[PDB]
Order: sequence, then C-alpha cells, then structure tokens
Amino acid sequence: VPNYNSTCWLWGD
Amino acid sequence: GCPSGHVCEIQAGVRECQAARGLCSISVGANLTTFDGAHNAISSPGVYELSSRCPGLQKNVPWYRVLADVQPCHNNDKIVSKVHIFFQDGLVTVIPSKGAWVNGLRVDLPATVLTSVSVRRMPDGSMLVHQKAGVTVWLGKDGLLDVMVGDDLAAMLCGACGNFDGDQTNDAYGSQGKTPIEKWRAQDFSPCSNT
Amino acid sequence: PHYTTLDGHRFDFQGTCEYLLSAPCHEPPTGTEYFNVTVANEHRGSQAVSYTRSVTLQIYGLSLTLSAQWPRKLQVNGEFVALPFHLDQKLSVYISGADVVVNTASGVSLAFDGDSFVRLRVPAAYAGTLCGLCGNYNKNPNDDLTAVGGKPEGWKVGGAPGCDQCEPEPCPKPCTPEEQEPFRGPDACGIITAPEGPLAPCHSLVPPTQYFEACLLDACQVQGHPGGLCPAIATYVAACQAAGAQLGEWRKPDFCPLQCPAHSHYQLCGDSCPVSCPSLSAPVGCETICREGCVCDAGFVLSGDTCVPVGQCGCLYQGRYYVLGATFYPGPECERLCECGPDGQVTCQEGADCEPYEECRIENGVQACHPTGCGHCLANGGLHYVTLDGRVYDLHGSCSYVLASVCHPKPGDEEFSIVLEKNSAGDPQRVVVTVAGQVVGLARGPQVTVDGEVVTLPVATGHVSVTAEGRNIVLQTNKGMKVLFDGDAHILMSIPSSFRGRLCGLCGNFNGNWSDDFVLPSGAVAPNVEAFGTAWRAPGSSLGCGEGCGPQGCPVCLAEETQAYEKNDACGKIRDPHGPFAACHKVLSPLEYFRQCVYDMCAHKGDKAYLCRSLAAYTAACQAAGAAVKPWRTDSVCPLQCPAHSHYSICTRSCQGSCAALSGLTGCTTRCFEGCECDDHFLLSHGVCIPAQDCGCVHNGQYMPVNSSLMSSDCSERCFCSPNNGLTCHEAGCPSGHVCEIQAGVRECQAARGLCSISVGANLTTFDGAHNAISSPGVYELSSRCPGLQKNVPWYRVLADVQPCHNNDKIVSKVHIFFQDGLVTVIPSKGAWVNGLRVDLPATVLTSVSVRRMPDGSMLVHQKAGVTVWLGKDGLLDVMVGDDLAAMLCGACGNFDGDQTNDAYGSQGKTPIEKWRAQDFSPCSNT
Amino acid sequence: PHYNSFDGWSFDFQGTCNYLLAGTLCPGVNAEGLTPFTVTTKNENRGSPAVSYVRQVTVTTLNTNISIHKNEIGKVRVNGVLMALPVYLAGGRISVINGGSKAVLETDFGLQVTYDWNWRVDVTLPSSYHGAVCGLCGNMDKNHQNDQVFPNGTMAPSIPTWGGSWQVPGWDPLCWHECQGSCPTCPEDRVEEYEGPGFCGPLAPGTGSPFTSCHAHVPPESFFKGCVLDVCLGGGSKDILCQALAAYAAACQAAGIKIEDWRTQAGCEITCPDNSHYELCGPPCPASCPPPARHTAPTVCDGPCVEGCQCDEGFVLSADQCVPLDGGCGCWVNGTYYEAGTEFWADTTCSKRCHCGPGGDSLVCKPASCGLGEECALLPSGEIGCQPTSITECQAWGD
Ligand SMILES: *[C@@H]1O[C@H](CO)[C@@H](O)[C@H](O)[C@H]1NC(C)=O
Ligand SMILES: *[C@@H]1O[C@H](CO)[C@@H](O)[C@H](O)[C@H]1NC(C)=O
Ligand SMILES: *[C@@H]1O[C@H](CO)[C@@H](O)[C@H](O)[C@H]1NC(C)=O
Ligand SMILES: *[C@@H]1O[C@H](CO)[C@@H](O)[C@H](O)[C@H]1NC(C)=O
Ligand SMILES: *[C@@H]1O[C@H](CO)[C@@H](O)[C@H](O)[C@H]1NC(C)=O
Ligand SMILES: *[C@@H]1O[C@H](CO)[C@@H](O)[C@H](O)[C@H]1NC(C)=O
Ligand SMILES: *[C@@H]1O[C@H](CO)[C@@H](O)[C@H](O)[C@H]1NC(C)=O
Ligand SMILES: [Ca+2]
Ligand SMILES: [Ca+2]
Ligand SMILES: [Ca+2]
Ligand SMILES: [Ca+2]
Repeated sequence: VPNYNSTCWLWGD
Repeated sequence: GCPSGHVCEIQAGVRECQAARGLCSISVGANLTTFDGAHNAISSPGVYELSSRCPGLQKNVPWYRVLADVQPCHNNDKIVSKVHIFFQDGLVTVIPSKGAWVNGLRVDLPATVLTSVSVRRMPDGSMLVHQKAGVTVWLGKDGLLDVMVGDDLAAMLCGACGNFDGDQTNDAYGSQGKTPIEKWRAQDFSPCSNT
Repeated sequence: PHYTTLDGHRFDFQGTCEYLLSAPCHEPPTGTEYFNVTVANEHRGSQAVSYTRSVTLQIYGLSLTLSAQWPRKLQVNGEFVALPFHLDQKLSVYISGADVVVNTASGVSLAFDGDSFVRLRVPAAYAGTLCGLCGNYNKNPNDDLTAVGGKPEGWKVGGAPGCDQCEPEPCPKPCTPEEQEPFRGPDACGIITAPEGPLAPCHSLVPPTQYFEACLLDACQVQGHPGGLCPAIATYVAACQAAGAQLGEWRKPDFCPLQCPAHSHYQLCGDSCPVSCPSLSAPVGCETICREGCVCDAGFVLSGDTCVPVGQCGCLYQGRYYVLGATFYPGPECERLCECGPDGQVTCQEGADCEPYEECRIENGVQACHPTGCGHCLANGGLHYVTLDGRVYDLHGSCSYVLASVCHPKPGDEEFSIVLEKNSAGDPQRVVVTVAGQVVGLARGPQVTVDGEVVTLPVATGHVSVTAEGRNIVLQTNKGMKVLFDGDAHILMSIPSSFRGRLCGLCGNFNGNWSDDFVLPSGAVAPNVEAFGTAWRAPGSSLGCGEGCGPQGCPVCLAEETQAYEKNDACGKIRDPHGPFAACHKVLSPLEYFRQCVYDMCAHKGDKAYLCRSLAAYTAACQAAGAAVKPWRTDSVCPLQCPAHSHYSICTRSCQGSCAALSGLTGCTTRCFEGCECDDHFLLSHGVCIPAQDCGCVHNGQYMPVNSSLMSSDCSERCFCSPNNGLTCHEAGCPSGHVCEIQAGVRECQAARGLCSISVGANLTTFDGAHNAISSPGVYELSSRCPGLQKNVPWYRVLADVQPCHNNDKIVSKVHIFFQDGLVTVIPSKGAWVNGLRVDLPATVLTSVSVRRMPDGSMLVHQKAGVTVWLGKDGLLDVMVGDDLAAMLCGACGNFDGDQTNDAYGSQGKTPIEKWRAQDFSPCSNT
Repeated sequence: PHYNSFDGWSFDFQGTCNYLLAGTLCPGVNAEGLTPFTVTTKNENRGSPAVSYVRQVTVTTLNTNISIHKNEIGKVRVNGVLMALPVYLAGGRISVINGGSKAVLETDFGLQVTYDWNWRVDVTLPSSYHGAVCGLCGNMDKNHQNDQVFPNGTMAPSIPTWGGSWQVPGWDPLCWHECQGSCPTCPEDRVEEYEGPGFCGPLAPGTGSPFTSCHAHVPPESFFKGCVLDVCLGGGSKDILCQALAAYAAACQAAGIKIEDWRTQAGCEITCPDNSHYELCGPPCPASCPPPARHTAPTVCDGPCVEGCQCDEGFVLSADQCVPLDGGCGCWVNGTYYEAGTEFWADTTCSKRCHCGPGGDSLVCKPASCGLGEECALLPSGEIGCQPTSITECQAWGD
C-alpha cells in the first residue's frame, strides 16, 4: 500500500 | 421628505431624494431588511440592538450604537417606540409624539443638540435625527424606521443588520459554526426578567 | 548590618551614609567591564543600627539602581522605566519572586529584594582585582578588610551631609556586648537553629551558627519588633534555599505575616522566572531555586510591579517597555507627546514645547516640563502680613482673608489657594490650603491637628504629603509647594511653581518694582491700607469682623517704645550678627523679622506678643532652607518642655524614627527641624512617645498607632492591627444606614443627615423623614435637582430601576443615573453599564460615579460632593446626601431643607409617581 | 496546544514537559526492515497557566537528534551548534531545508517534519517505515479511536495522563498535565463579543469572508473554537488572532487551493524586511544558494503554494532574510551552510572560532578558545560558548 503518506500537525495554542 | 429615507445625498450635481447605499430598514411592516438580502420578524419584546460600530475595527467612524424598543406601542405594531441612539457622549433618545428627552431634559424639536447631531420634527409629522459622517434615523409618525448609513462603511459594523458586504446569508446566522445572537437583547436596558 | 564575605568572613557594621559592596579594583583586561555597585545605608528604627536602602549598578554605560523605598522597580540612568528592560547581549534584568536579578553576559549577576539582603554572584575570572566591600575573591576570610583597615564603614560614596554623626549625643543605645537577650529562647528568633522544626532540612545543609548571632542583636536593638523579626529569618531562608532544600513553613501569622501589592500571594517555593510583558521567560538558567515571595495569580508582572491584568502589556517602542497610558515623551527635550497605543503601537502626537520659562528635565523619576521659578511669603505676625515681594505693607487685619488665589484658569495649572483665618481679636491664625479640589489644614494652634478631611492625620499622604517634622509641620502637594505653620502665627509659604501673572491677592503676583502695583478685579488706586482689607474678603465669615483698633492706639505705644526702648533689646542682641541664635541671615534677610520683632506689639506691656511668642518663629522656619541653628534656648529662658522620656535638640530629624515603616518625610528639606526627641528605644507618634513596644503597624500612606482602626476610602471596613499579630486589613462594606463621611473628623461611616431609603426592606423614607414606598415598577426620578437654582447639584435625575426581577418582589433590579453626562446603569446580577456598554465592576469615576463591589456582592454609587446610592447584593438601597444641599432639589425625595413640612412630601400630588416619575424610559403609554 | 496526529485525530492536551510526539517502535517489536525513529514535543507557557504552547521540538533518528527551540533556525545538530536554513549533514543524505515560513528536513529515507519558528508544527513520514507509529501521533492505523494507548502497550482510559505516560523518561519537576490549582478559565460573556468581525472573523465560515474556496479543502471548525478559546483566555491582543488565522490559511493553501488576500481587510499585515514581497500565493523553497549547490533537490520543493513575504524578487532569500544576488548566501563548507559570517563555533572543542566569508565560498577560522574560568560546554540553544567554571555568592546580610 503506497497511498497513505500521512502527516501530523501540531498547532500552536 | 420621501416615504423611504433619502436625504443629504448630492447626486447628479445636487441634493436629492436618491437612495443611499447604507440602508437597514427595520420592521417596516414588521420585517427587518439588513444591508443585505434578508427578512425576518424579531418576534421578541425588549430592546434589541440593531446596529453599532463593530468593536476594535480600524475605521475612525465613532461609536454609533442604537437600541430599538420592541414595545407594541400603537396597536401592537411592535414599531420602534424610542430610538435610544447611545452616541458616544450619551443618550439622545428622540420621541415622535412628545418632545426630545435628550440627556434626560426635554428640549425644543428644531434645534441642534449634543455634538454634530441635527434633530428636527418632520413637517408631515415624523422626526429626523442625523449624525454628520454617521447614521440617521427617520422615525415616522406610525413607527416606520430605516437606519441609514453612508456607503463609506462596508462590512465594518456588526449588529442585527450585520455586515454591509451585501452577501445575503453570510450575516444571517453566519455560515457553518458560529454563535450569532442576531437578536442581541442587550441587558443594560432590557429587564432582568429572572422569574 | 551583619554580613558574610564570599570568603566566609563574618563581620558587622552600622551606618547611615552610602557605601559600595562590589567593585573591581581596576577596569577588567578584556571581554568584561566595570560593574561597581554602591550600597546605601540609613538609620532606621533606633540608633546605632542600619537597614540597607539601595544598590546602584553601573555597567556597560547604564546605571541601574534598586532601592528599598520603591519595591520591585528599577531606576535606569536617573529615570523610571519598566523592569523587563531586555538590552542586547547584556542587562537581562528581571523580577524573580521577591527579588530582582541583573543577569549579564559577563559572570556578574546580582540578586536584590530590598528589605535587608543583597547577593552578588561574581565569576571566578573576577578574582585577581576585586575591591568591593564584599572582600577579595581569594575566599580567605582572614585577609578581608585588610587594606581599608578594621573599619567596616571606611568605604563610602556621597551621602547626606549629616550621615557622619547620629546626633549631638554620641549615637544613643549601643547594643549590649553580652547580648543579654531573653529572646534567645525559641519563641522568637529561635527557629533558624532549633532542630526538629520547620527549618529542619537546612539544619543539616546550612550550618546556622554563622547566621544565628545576628538574630540576637535584633532583640537588643528593639524588643521583639515584628519589623525586626520578619526580615532576618527570610534573609537566612533565601541563602538556605540557594542550595536546594525542601523547607517547611517558617512564616507564621503570629511570628511574622507578610503583605503584598494587589493580587499577589505568598509561596515558599515558586517560579524564579515569571513571564513579563514581553512574554519571554528569562533565557538564563531558571527553576534553579524555587524562591519564596509573592506571585501574581491570573496575571503577569508588568514593568516589574502591579500584577497587571492579562494582555494589557503596553508598547515596546525603542526597546524600553512603556506601560499603557504612559506619556513617554520618549524623544529628548520633550519633543513629542507620544502616547502608548492600545495595541502596542507607539501613538505619537507632536506636542507643544510648553511654557517658555519652564524647562523639560528629568527629576523625581519622570521627565517633562517643570517649574523653574521660586517665591516666598512670610505672614509672620498675627495681624502682620507680607505681600508677594518687595516691602512690607503690614496689614493689621482682624477677619478671614485670602493670601493668594488664581485669577486666570490654566490647563496645565492646578487648584491652589492659601488663606489665613486670623482667629479672633488679632490672635495667631490657623492655615488652610486648597489643592486639587480638596481642602487640607496644614496645622493648628496645638502641635499637630492636621485637618484635611479626617482631623486625625499624624503622618499621612495622598495627592499631598504632609510631614510632622519636629516642632514645625510641612506640606507639599504633588507639585512642590511648601507650606509651613509653626503653631503660632508664623508662616513660610514657599511657592516655586511658576504661575507667573495668573496669581493675584495679598501675596499678589505682579513682578517688577517694589510697589508691586496691586490690582483689584475692577481697579485699584490704593485708597488706604484698610481699603485693601475691605476689598479682600472670604466666605464663611461668622459676622464679618470689623478691621481696626478702636482709637488706633495699638501702634502708638511704639512712640512710647521710642521714649524708652520698651522693645526687644535682647531681640536686637540676637538677630544681629553677634547674636548666634540666627546664622541663616545669609540665607534670608533678617531686616524684615527685625522690625517685626520690635513692632510686634507693645513688646513689654499691653497686648502680649512676647519674645516667647514670636522669637522662635524666624529661627524655627529658617530651617526650610538648609541652615545650622546654634541653641537659641542657650539659657532656656523660654522652656520648651518635653512630654515624657525626651530631651530637646535644635536638630531633631524626626523624619528618622517614625513609628511607621512609611516615610513621606518629603526629605525634611534635607534638614532637621527643631524639637524634643525621645530617648532609649524611643518611638515617636503624634506627640506621645512609646519605647518600641507598640508601633508595629504601617499602611500604604497613613501611619496607624497601636490598636488603631483606620478606615480608608470606600468604607471597606478597616486596617485594624495589634502589636503581637495583625495588620490584617479587614474588608467589609459599610452597613446600610451609614455613609463614608468625616463625622467630627473621623472617616468611619456614620448616618448622614440625608437618608432617602429605597430598598431597606423596601423602605422609602424621605431625606426629610416622611415614609412612602415606590410600590410600583419603573425608573423613578428621586434625587432631582430643582431646576434653575445654579447650586452645586447637577442634573443627576436618578431613576431607580425598581423592578420585580429576583423573587418578583420589586427589589432594585438595576440603577439608572443620568448624572448629566451619561446613563450609568449597574445591575447587581450582571455587570455595570456606562453609555450602554458594560465595564469592569470595580471601576469608579470621580466626576461621574463611584461604583465598586461590596464583599457580599453589593454595589454603590457616589458623587464628589454629590449624591450617594446603595445597592445590596439582593435589592437594598439608601440615598445619602449632605445637608449642605439645604433644599434646592425637588424629586421624589423632597427638598430636605431640614424641615419635614415645607416639602410636605408632595401633599397636593404624589412626589414619586404623580410627579417626578420618568417617562423617557417608559413605554409609549398608547396601547 | 492543538494537535493533529498522523492518524485522523485532533486533540487539545496541555503539557509542561517533553512528550513522545512521533516515532515507530517504542518497544522495538517489529524487527524487520527496521529503521527506527522517535520525535518528542515540549510545551512552555508565557504568563497564563490555562494553556501551553510548543517551545522545543525534538526528534531522534538513525543515531542523530534534531531540535528546534522556537526561533529563526538551528539547535538541531547533535554537537549542539545551531544550523542554518539549508544544511547537509552528508551522512545518510540528511539535509534540513526551511521554507520561507516553514522548516522541513530530509534524509536517505526522506523524513520531512516542518515546524515554524513560532508554535506551528507539522510532521510528514518518508514512507520509509509506516507500519506502526510510537508517540503522540498514535498507532495511525485506519481507526482513530484506538490511537491512545500507553507506551507499555496497555489500554489507556485516561487521555490526560497519556502525555505523561509518553513523556521523556526521567523526572520532570513542576510538569503538570492539567492545572492542579485554580485555573483562570475565560468567561463566556466575552466569547460572543470577541468572535465578531475584526477578531477571529475571517476564520469563521463565510462565502463573503476571504478564502471561501479554502473552506472546502480544509475544515476550519477545529480552528474556529481554538481562535475563540485562545483569545478569550488571553488578554485579547490582535497578534493572537493573526497567528491563529495564519495557521489555517497556510494549511488550506498547502492543501492545494489558492487564497485571495485577507491581510489588508483584517488589519494584520507583515512588515517584512528588504524586498519583502508579500504574495497571496507564491512558490515554496525560495531561491537560496545550496550549501552544496550540486546535491539533489529535495522532493518537497515541488509542492503547492505557501503564503509568506517572498523576498526572491530582486535579491535572493538566504540566512532567514533577504540577501542580494551578490550577497554571500552561505559559506558552502562540507554540505554545511554558514550565514553572513556570524562568527560561529564549528566544533565542541571551542578551538574553531570560524568567521564565514559566504561570498568567498570558504571560511576564515581562528584557533582560540574560551578558557578564562569559562569552559566551552554547549549553551542552551546557542553555539559552542563560554560558561563559568564556578561562581560563588557574597551575602550582604541585613537586619
Ligand atoms: C508522500 O510522498 C512524498 C513524500 O513527502 C510527498 O511529496 C507526496 O506528496 C506524498 N504522496 C501524496 C500522494 O501526496
Ligand atoms: C416582509 O418581507 C418581505 C420580503 O421583502 C416583503 O414583503 C416586505 O419587505 C416585508 N413586509 C411585508 C408586509 O411583506
Ligand atoms: C561606578 O561606575 C560609574 C559609571 O560611570 C561611575 O560614574 C562611578 O564613579 C563608579 N563608582 C566607583 C565607586 O568607581
Ligand atoms: C513700576 O512702575 C511703573 C510706573 O508707573 C508702573 O507702570 C509699573 O506697572 C510698575 N511695575 C511693578 C509695580 O511691578
Ligand atoms: C493594645 O491592646 C489593648 C487595647 O486596649 C491594650 O490593653 C494594650 O495595652 C494595647 N497595647 C499597648 C502596647 O498598649
Ligand atoms: C424604613 O427603613 C429606613 C432605613 O433607614 C428607616 O430609617 C425607617 O425608620 C424604616 N421605617 C419603617 C416604618 O420601618
Ligand atoms: C506503563 O505505562 C507508564 C509508562 O512508563 C508507566 O508509568 C506505568 O506504570 C506502566 N503501566 C503498566 C500497566 O505497566
Ligand atoms: Ca452579508
Ligand atoms: Ca579574602
Ligand atoms: Ca424640607
Ligand atoms: Ca488508530
């Protein structure tokens, strides 16, 4: 499965 | 005057009864028309704020908050009983039938009062109050009222009329997630009504 | 005081000058700079002792100073700035708990809290040449204080002229060499070394024998002083916490409580790097030690003080943080009246350069245009007055007059008028001063009965500072204007405020020739001296006292004073140069007071204005300007008797030795006024002297004696104290039925003449006393000024918002006060509205309304010389008015001229609703 | 702060010390095709204990750590020296590259985690090892409700304790997951007043409001509550509003859709220096002379638009500001970038006081060291610098 390049975002405050 | 307010507008080279862009007619036939395409009845007695300079906005236009009573007044019309225009200096409430109670003192109708405000009973029987570079109120004999503002301000005020951007539903209860009490019911003049 | 060198040397000193503690011997070779710090000393409490006063750090071209006088604030290069002054690569000074720390790129790091402790961490690189009083960096205790000798006070910088000598007597009360202290017991000064207590950890970590012997000297100097107990134990506790230890609570309310500015609470282990206005925690090593101190809650330390509310941190213009609303004048020479913008932008308006004679300079911590002139008025004798300048016109007045009054209103100027009452029958006068719309009585016939508003004001401050400096009493407002009153007729009114031209009167401002050409409001041609008195009259006269002796034989005994001397030969023997009772003749010309001394009255007969009466005035008021007075009572022919346990002195710096820990001593003109000083462990307080047992109370600006019950403004109960334990400012709103008024000169709230109740159990008594309730809903006009009377009443047509609301029983729902300038409307339930927008509940307007929350949740309203209204948490309401408004107001409450009958409470018609009922906030009334 | 995991999950946990953010094998179970990694996040405060915001973000991969401490650049290298915008470690094709308003990295795997210089954090996998994720991101399996388990693998019912469970091993004094004492929660009355136009206004969903096309791609519903909550708990300054709006703007822009202007009508516009060409949509990876100037281009440089004051017009962008085309633009030494001759320390031994001649394509260094009673250990977020050996304390005791 090559189609789940994912991201993690941390938003300030 | 004219049945719909258009005064002090120099168009085509002269002052004329030509409609201005800033126009929120309130409860004319019990339907409120914002600066956009919107119509509804408040259906709630009290003093529900209709317009004011939105807090913290950059334009130097002075605070011009208004408060329209929803008292039934003449035969349950819910027309604006007293336009308590809380100008920055103080209350300049104007009454059609009786004399103006400006700052708590009854004063003569055809006289300027407070600062940069012109008040006068209409010869037909209504009462006009105007603010230079500001809002005006053409409070009628039968309670007809249109809050009128110049074209200079666009989406620079947040009240019951809301934005002037002319978007029909972006001011009516906003869009998606928002907390708009378009019927503010500010409680400084509103009764506590707690039980 | 005692101290330990970084070397480990323990040694002690007591001094009053300004010393230095840490200073490099020379300039550092490279990569570092001079950092010399100067330490000030004062004699505080008793004699032969010292508490530290200030430390001044000079490094990298910036002089940063911290004094005990101003808590948690920094002084930069002679001006007040904010403490989070983050410079570039240096001087990262910030507030750390009770202390403030100067941190630098160089190893130098200073920690100073005031209140008798300074710590200066010095890098190992700074070891070869360190010449501060802290000693050499070799860390050998024996080789300390070797170059300067055994003197622990040899190093000093500057200082007051009288620092060297404590008193003419040899510095009374050296402490007991044997330390015969019954307080060696663990009850007091016995918690720092006694094991199995709250200081157990450092009992092992920190050897407390070095620090214990300092506590015993505190008992010797003063018997169990809380002000001597609180500082030392904390001083040891801080150094103990320097090496981490989980200390127990050493602070007990019985032993030593602590008070802090608003919204600051005490914690033994708290953050050492709280976040300032630039919301950056100091980048230097933090959380190293959890220091004791006071920490703001739900707030941040703005400019190093005040625990400002969140997010109102102001402008960062030019790097120096400037607070909200500060008139920076950031540019040199007051070029621009820049104002700190609401959102951090530096709003700059090009202001004027101010009055030409004034100068823009830095003094008293702020920089702006300040007065540069100087003036003098004397008014020595009872009848005798002196004009503003020139010759003496010598009025023999006998009725209340006005010495000086403003004749042209000015924006920059302030209210300023001083009048001499003259008392009666040509006797010594009594002074009153009017400043900032307030009246203050400087002094009276007795030693001190400072009036102000509360007749009890021993040492008090406010917009004006009054000092009971020995025999005399001095007064200076926010702007320096010196007022003096010896108790006898003598005055010395020093007016340097350059209100040139705009002043007229007895001391009238018409500069020029000696004539001074006094000008009447209409026209002056000088008919006679009595005409000047007749023209100048003041209100409040009892009967309009006549002016002039019957046959005017009062000045004709002067002829008999020529036939025989019949005058002060001895005065001529003393005012003259070979009379050493006056050495200030260089300071002030004696030729006026000389013929004042000859023609006071018939100096040997008749009306008695004696040598005793008036001789002391000149030599007791020439101390205003610095002067040295040799004993005039050399033979003590006129004995200046002392109350008790006291000895007289020409130089009595009663500024020092005040019973309070507060000192608005105005600098005492940097001199000691005449007086009898108490001895031993003396503590002076408004005459009576007590030997250091009871003067343990001190407030923000008013000293409170033992068992005092001082109540401040707003009537929030009282700051009651007790010598054993107390100083707890109990807060409680004044109960209904009383108002915060000066009854017989007491601020404690009492029942005012005018009491128009509304919601005291739904009671409506008239100001007069007729009882009829509202019994109907609406907003009702009650305290209506009667129109067209031109009295002090405004059109504050109060509209009582008596609505059902809570429990549908017509308690006060809201208030509706026009006040001629607004529509102020507060609700006990939800907020306080001004102009239609709600504001913070504890907010007051002197010109409009005094709104503040009572502890139970109640709110009141009050006008400066105006009406007052109560509002309980649940509906409650009283209207307080002073009967100075005798009638002259017609609302629902009657006139209150003092007669029940004349108002007759609306006999022909209802005063509450038939009449005086508002309709502007009523519905249309037509269906 | 406000979180968005590798999994489809968002949460608002508050913290005081380092917590495990990302990583693959906390227990090391999957010993096949093994290239383990781990990244941690840390929360600080600036006056109000109600919430916390990101202060330093730390990662640890293939025997190499990385850290950003909320400033212009650097703190990532293991030796402790700070690193510039483009830099190549040269070991395992690792290179940190920072966008005009971003900061990403790459390796032989191509791991790319982008953290702004001020509390704006984003991670992106290299698709190297994607199987299991150890850290605050959670398992990152299709399901979003199973992400919260303890590092020991046990079921986690207490998500407030999850951060402490995954916190950096050791003792952290005064690190509370939740405000133990009384917490100054913002009043409900100010939220209606402050949510209006001019304060979290454009962020609210509206066709008339700017970037209405940006709403479809990225939902701002999470952003909406965050704006009100972190302005009402705050004092109410306008900077908080700008930083709240910019995050959603950048997110929805990098989602692919273009944005029309909103800075002018909202009153918040960046006073960027030098060329400072503010653009509604402009290219990422601005023109910067690579310290190698010959190595392969990062795969992330071919991407969507990003809102930021592009300086590339006229002068190029280098060393976090604008530098002219004849400017130094880095020293180019062993895949390492030295910026405008900031007189850096090359190594921890303190000998190399190397000034950079960036236009000369070489460095001029000196062999001196701190000494003088200040040994040259690593400073907190700084170059190899002096630190005093020992400092005593003079106690000026008072009565
Ligand atoms: C995942 O692969 C690369 C690595 O960052 C990325 O550029 C790409 O856009 C991702 N895949 C998709 C389909 O977006
Ligand atoms: C009600 O709203 C509608 C919408 O325009 C319109 O008919 C009018 O403005 C209002 N009054 C009446 C009587 O319809
Ligand atoms: C401390 O430094 C300041 C800075 O100029 C200097 O004026 C002052 O004389 C110094 N004090 C001593 C004792 O050297
Ligand atoms: C000085 O005397 C002259 C002569 O008339 C007069 O005009 C002037 O006002 C006097 N100035 C004073 C008294 O200050
Ligand atoms: C203060 O407390 C009571 C009040 O009357 C009194 O007995 C006590 O003696 C007072 N304190 C002193 C030091 O006199
Ligand atoms: C009503 O209350 C007021 C409050 O002071 C009081 O003065 C008055 O005597 C009361 N009257 C009666 C009838 O209780
Ligand atoms: C595992 O989770 C945390 C992390 O160390 C630890 O504190 C806890 O005691 C452990 N719990 C179990 C069930 O082993
Ligand atoms: Ca609209
Ligand atoms: Ca030594
Ligand atoms: Ca009466
Ligand atoms: Ca999952």
